[PDB]
Amino acid sequence: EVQLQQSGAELVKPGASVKLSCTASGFNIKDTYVHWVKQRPEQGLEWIGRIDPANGYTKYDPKFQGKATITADTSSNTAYLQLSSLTSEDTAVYYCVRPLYDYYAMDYWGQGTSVTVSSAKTTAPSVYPLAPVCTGSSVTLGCLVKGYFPEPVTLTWNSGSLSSGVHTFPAVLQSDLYTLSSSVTVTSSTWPSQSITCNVAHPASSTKVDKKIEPR
Amino acid sequence: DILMTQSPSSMSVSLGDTVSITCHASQGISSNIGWLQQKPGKSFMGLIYYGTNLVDGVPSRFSGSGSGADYSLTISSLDSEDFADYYCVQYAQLPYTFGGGTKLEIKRADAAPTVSIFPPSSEQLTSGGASVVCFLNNFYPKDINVKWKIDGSERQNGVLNSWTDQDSKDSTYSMSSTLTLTKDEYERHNSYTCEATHKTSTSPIVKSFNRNEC
Amino acid sequence: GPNICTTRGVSSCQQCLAVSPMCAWCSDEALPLGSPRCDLKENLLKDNCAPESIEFPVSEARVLEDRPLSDKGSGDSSQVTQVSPQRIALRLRPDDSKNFSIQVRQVEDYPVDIYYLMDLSYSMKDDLWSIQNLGTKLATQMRKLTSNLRIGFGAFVDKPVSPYMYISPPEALENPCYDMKTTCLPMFGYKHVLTLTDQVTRFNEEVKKQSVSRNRDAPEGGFDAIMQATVCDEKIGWRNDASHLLVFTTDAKTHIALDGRLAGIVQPNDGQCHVGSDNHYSASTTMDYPSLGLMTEKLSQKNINLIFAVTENVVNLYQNYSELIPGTTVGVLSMDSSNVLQLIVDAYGKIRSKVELEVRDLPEELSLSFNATCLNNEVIPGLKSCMGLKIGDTVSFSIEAKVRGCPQEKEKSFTIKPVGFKDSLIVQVTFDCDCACQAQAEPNSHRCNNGNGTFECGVCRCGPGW
Amino acid sequence: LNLDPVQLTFYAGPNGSQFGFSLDFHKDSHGRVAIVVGAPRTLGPSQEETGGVFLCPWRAEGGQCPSLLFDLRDETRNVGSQTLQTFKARQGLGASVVSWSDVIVACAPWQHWNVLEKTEEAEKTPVGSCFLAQPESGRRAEYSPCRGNTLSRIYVENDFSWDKRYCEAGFSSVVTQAGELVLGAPGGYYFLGLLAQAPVADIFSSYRPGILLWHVSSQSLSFDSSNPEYFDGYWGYSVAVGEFDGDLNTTEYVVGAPTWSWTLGAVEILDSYYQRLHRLRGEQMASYFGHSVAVTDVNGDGRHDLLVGAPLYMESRADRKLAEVGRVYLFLQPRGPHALGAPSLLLTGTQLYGRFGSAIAPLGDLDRDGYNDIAVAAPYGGPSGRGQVLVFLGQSEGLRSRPSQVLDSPFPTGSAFGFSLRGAVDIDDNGYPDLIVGAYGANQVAVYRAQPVV
Ligand SMILES: *[C@@H]1O[C@H](CO)[C@@H](O[C@@H]2O[C@H](CO)[C@@H](O[C@@H]3O[C@H](CO[C@H]4O[C@H](CO)[C@@H](O)[C@H](O)[C@@H]4O)[C@@H](O)[C@H](O[C@H]4O[C@H](CO)[C@@H](O)[C@H](O)[C@@H]4O)[C@@H]3O)[C@H](O)[C@H]2NC(C)=O)[C@H](O)[C@H]1NC(C)=O
Ligand SMILES: *[C@@H]1O[C@H](CO)[C@@H](O[C@@H]2O[C@H](CO)[C@@H](O)[C@H](O)[C@H]2NC(C)=O)[C@H](O)[C@H]1NC(C)=O
Ligand SMILES: N=C(N)c1ccc(C2=NO[C@H](CN3CCC(CC(=O)O)CC3)C2)cc1
Ligand SMILES: *[C@@H]1O[C@H](CO)[C@@H](O)[C@H](O)[C@H]1NC(C)=O
Ligand SMILES: [Ca+2]
Ligand SMILES: [Ca+2]
Ligand SMILES: [Ca+2]
Ligand SMILES: [Ca+2]
Ligand SMILES: [Mn+2]
Ligand SMILES: [Mn+2]
Ligand SMILES: [Mn+2]
Repeated sequence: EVQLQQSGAELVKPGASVKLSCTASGFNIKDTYVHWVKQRPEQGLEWIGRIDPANGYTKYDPKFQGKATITADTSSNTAYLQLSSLTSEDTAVYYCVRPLYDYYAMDYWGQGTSVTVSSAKTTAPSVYPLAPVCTGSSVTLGCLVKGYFPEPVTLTWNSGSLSSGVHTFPAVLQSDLYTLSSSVTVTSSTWPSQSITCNVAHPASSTKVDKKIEPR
Repeated sequence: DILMTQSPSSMSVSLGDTVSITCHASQGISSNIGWLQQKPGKSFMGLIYYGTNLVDGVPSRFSGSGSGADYSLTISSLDSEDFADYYCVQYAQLPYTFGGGTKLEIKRADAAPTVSIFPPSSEQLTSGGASVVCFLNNFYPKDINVKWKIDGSERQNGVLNSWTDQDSKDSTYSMSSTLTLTKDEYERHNSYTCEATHKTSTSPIVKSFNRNEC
Repeated sequence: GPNICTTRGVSSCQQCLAVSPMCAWCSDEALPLGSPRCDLKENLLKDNCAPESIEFPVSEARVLEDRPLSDKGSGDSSQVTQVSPQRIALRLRPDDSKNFSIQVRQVEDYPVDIYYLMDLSYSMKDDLWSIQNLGTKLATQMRKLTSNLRIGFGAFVDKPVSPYMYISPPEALENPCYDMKTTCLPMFGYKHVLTLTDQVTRFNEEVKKQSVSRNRDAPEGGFDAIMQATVCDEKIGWRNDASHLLVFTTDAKTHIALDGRLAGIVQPNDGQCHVGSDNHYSASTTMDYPSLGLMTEKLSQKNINLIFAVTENVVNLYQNYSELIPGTTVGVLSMDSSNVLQLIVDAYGKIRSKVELEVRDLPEELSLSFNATCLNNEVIPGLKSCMGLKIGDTVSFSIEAKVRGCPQEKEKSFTIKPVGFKDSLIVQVTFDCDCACQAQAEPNSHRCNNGNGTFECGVCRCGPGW
Repeated sequence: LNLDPVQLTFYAGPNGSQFGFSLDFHKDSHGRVAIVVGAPRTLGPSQEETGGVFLCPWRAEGGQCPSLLFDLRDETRNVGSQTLQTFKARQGLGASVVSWSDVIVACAPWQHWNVLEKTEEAEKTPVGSCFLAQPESGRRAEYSPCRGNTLSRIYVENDFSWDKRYCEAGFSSVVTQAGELVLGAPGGYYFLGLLAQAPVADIFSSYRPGILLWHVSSQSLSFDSSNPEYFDGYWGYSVAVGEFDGDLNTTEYVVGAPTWSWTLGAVEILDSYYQRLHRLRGEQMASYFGHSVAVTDVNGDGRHDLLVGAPLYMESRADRKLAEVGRVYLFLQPRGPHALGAPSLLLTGTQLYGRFGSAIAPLGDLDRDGYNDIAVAAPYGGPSGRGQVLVFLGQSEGLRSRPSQVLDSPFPTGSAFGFSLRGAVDIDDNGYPDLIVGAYGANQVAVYRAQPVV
């Protein structure tokens, strides 16, 4: 079966360089063209270029001429994508693509390699409990995870006990540092009758802080 | 380069519906177009190549058509797995170019959001910061506008918003808005408000508190 | 005493001569009853046999035409004698044998035709520049050997058809050298340029206007040109009484029969001439390359001495073809044809350094044997060919004909001709098996069983129907 | 021996179509035998020669045949900032035909192809192409493994290495019992010659119309070489398959290279990975040793034997004179893993220019004696030169040195009677294998029915 196994996520600094890989599984990389595609939430999908691993000839979108360098080694059955003079805009997911039958198609895709360019150092998060103000039948608490790097963080309530009725929102980059928040809703008879804790873990800095929500 | 205008940007539809995504090119490409699928939080899967030919393994409910500079992807009887992102790509000329994308979302009855405001914690204030959080949970449709007000006057500098994908259970959406100020600036004022503008109410849903007062 | 003539007990004059070439028959009437009629000619005269009634043929061999060998092949309207004698009369009785001789001379100052068939693919561009004076240079050297020299020129590339021919872009058809930085002629199979002529400056000026073409595959269609240069007698202009040298220059492999199927061509080569008024080979794109056997047939039919003047990178190849085409000569050509002049001269001397006899229309009952006298009077038994000869040398062969029994037809004729030579020896054979007394037989003779038999040669024979 | 030369069956096509240039037996899904016939000069839509194919139902009276239709329109695709082009004029569709299961494979070795990119091009060259059809279902597919999109300038830089532009794929064809189509391409790799193999099932499933350039991952092509012995050897002029290594799971390929090593000619036996197991060298230069190859066990030992035709072989005769007559070579496979030695038998033609050995067809067991037999064609043989087909019977020691039966051409001069042969199939269901003979010069096919031995 045709599978394109790419390298793991990279975490680098601006100005440096990185070299992603795309190893062929179940077929010879030399069989077809190998493309590289860049994906971003706002800008969408962009075609970087292609390579014929049988001969090494390449094509590029003139937008990526200079930064992108596509190579391939038939020995290791792998194709590579080198990126130079990295910038915050180079923060994107990168996919390697090959066609099925049509020589010029874009059918099979790798799982994608994540890239994050930042000067931020490994910083631990600053967990803050979010209690309501000094009434109804339903109560809502919260937990603010602010100023950590890099991603990700695992957030639970009462150590995975309280799972239903929870909304952990995606992280957001706030000045080279990430910020995350999560909410939870129960009945008024549950809180402050029962203790509710916000368990946050940041394996990067190896920190597992827990803050108990206290009323005002 | 060839511009690929894909429409619509999104559509709210239910199971069993027969929908159609379109893709318009800046010039003729003679069926040299492919269609792609990206399920939530996953990689891409090829659906169509050369305008109409199904990729091996793709169900027959998918189908491509069109000619010249106007093409279409049709899904007869939607499945629970078909709710995902869809992109068109032309390869008539180099460089290859993609469409903006189309997200298929689950349709449901409208629902007003559950607003909840949260003043800065004691731990954060002692450090020198102040963040007011405003949660807007479980609402439909996704279109919503949040507005922060300090002492009744709008504030736009220092707001940080975040949205969730369509929930698996109730097929709703949720939003988290956070206003971050300094400790000194937070104490220059008293009232703090977040206004929610949704199509479920002509009047904005207001939730606020007063500093010191509790 | 008794011998095979008497002890056989023959019944007639014809049966008597069939016993042995030494037997004789006496048709005399006054002959004793016990005395046999079939005996040696000495024994018959010993027994008072009338000399006129003795039937005893003798195998002989007398000349009819015996022109002297010519000292010079120059002059004359081809009244040159290369073989002597030219015609003899041969008489043979059953199971007997008679001998005769034949002389063959490589006559001096014999006219020569030289048709220069040249590869003009792109690698022969430097070769064209070196032979721009070949016509006059070749005339100077051949003048030492002959006074009647004619020369001509032809050119070939390959079959002008895909895949041999570049067919894209449209510019490539008018100029195959478009993708380079030069111009060359459109592709052509074979074209006749200059008919054989004694005006050698016509060769120089025609060559100076020639240019090369360009095709895709290394093997070339020279064998197509060899066939047309051979069978288009009138156009090339071969003379009847002259040595025919066909000089074939190339620096690459050659296409052979059945190669044309890669162009969609399956029709076998017909060995016929297809060069019209435009002087181009018209069947190039519709007829396959010729086979080695078909080339050999036409070369032998027109007395063409083919000369493979090729480069060292393909000498072994054409030396091996030369062994499958007898009478062919090979010489090593430089990469720019700068040595082609001496090559042609050496090939001409090597061509006329051999005399090889050949027999045509020999009857089944006749068998021949040959003894060669090459060099200085050195006899070589069982040989009908000489080698290592020079112009002006003369060899001779002793021939013995042995007839088996007596054939039905009493008068036949065959030919002894050297390979490539114009003249030949015609042997008019006559089988003397009958007796002269048979022409005056007595049918229904009243001497033979009351008219039930025939009386001939002094004996009684059973008539027809018995 | 027991072929009927009195009551023949004649099929015919259009005049000048070269109907009968190639033929084969075809069994439908119900086992009903028909005759597929190639006519490589049949007119197309533009009143221009494009070739054609005919599927003849079995009738003792013969006659006209319906057409097996294929697309004869030139194709053009503008994709990847390039322009792909196919040219079917004078492509020779039907220059080779072969049947396997309920599928027919008809090839056009001279179909041309070119790729335009701005001002540069790949050059308009005969890559060849094969057309596949399932007559009962109407399914159609194509296979053209030598098509490429590399521009002319690149080949010049790399010294024309791996140059498949002049393949002429489908020049010769054969299908293994497992269903793997093997194409001979004598012009591949700048006229060295190559072989292209791909499963029939994967050709159908990977083909879509209009793509022109598509991948067939399961395909396998032979390899280029820098050895001058292979230059202009036309490797793949003829092709055949058989069992020669002792491993019944592997299928071995037999390839003819009639101009190998400076027109010496050669035939090679390879495995499915194109690794050479044996090589038979020609006896005489320009004899075209390898023009035709045939595989069948003639001596009834279970081991496939090899027959090679050299139609231009010049026999040595009296007075140091040669005579082109043609020759066939018989190689018996030895017991176990051993090399094929010298020829076991030499069959030599008689008529000058007769081209004995131009075609060699296995007949199966014709006289039903337990030994497979063969037919050898001399398309210009016989006392008249009209053509002859000679039957040689198998025996415990190989083949009989003298023919058991001679079939004189019923057609006029120039019919090339015997240029194509095919046997070992019982078409009338009488228990005896029959012989079909093509005469493309007369645009006809003759069917010889085998009868009980007299
Ligand atoms: C033009 O024609 C000539 C004459 O045929 C060709 O030359 C022959 O080429 C073949 C193939 O290369 C040679 O065959 C080899 O012969 C060797 C023995 O030769 C001995 O005897 C000769 C007699 O003169 C000596 O000159 C020579 O030096 C040797 O002493 C064998 O040992 C070889 O066997 C090996 O190769 C074969 C495959 O070829 C294998 O099957 C064997 O197992 C082994 O590995 C081989 O048989 C032949 O000797 C050559 N003859 C001559 C006289 O040179 C030219 O090649 C040909 N040229 C062209 C362009 O057509
Ligand atoms: C060719 O030469 C041979 C040389 O031996 C001749 O053979 C001898 O001929 C003489 C002639 O008187 C005989 O007496 C000998 O008996 C022969 N010896 C043999 C045959 O061994 C032969 O006659 C010559 N033939 C011709 C045609 O010249
Ligand atoms: N796959 C290979 N190993 C291979 C084998 C042979 C060749 C070549 N051999 O032939 C060509 C050489 N060119 C022939 C035409 C000539 C011009 C002319 O003669 O008109 C110029 C030279 C290239 C290339 C690759
Ligand atoms: C025949 O041969 C003899 C010697 O055997 C010789 O003396 C004689 O001259 C020859 N005759 C002819 C006519 O050649
Ligand atoms: Ca095997
Ligand atoms: Ca056997
Ligand atoms: Ca038999
Ligand atoms: Ca039958
Ligand atoms: Mn050349
Ligand atoms: Mn030169
Ligand atoms: Mn050529």
